[PDB]
Amino acid sequence: SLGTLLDYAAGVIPASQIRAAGAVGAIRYVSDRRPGGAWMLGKPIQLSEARDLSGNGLKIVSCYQYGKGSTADWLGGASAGVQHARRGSELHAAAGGPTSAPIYASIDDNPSYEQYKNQIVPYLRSWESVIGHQRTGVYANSKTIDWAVNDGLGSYFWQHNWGSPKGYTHPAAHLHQVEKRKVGGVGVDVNQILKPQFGQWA
Ligand code: NA
Repeated sequence: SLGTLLDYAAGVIPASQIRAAGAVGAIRYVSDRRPGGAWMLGKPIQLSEARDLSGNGLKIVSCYQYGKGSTADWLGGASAGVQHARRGSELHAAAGGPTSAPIYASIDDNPSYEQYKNQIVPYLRSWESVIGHQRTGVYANSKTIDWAVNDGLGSYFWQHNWGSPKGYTHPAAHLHQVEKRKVGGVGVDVNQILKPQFGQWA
């Protein structure tokens, strides 16, 4: 297998515990904590953590998510896409992330086709206007990935299963969230690597 990556926001996991869990790297946040989100110790990834991961031969992938539910980043369409892309680009660079690496903008939702057309499309076009089509990643279910692919929005795709049919993997996905688990007392999700160039920093 190509391997697995762990994604997490609640803390910083030492490189030796990621290795012990069998993962080859981590998907990490290039976003701020929303007010009251004191538990989000893993937001954003910092310079010392990134050097620790790379120093221990682990892969790093950038992902962006500030809001959630009724504060989902994409609700504000184009203006939100510009503010959030600028912030993610800033934090990716601040943690020593290279411009060759993309940033997975999060659609941590199960949107309707209407919500996709009226809000996610301008949200994602704005991510492309800021960091470019070649650096725009999309974290979303199989339907959203399908709609984005048809509109030519995003170059990297990370499938989540909220709204994805059970057992279906979109052929455009680089990464697939599969799974309820803690690594060193930090809640994590496990992600299968499906394509060899999946947005790793190096
Ligand atoms: Na707006």
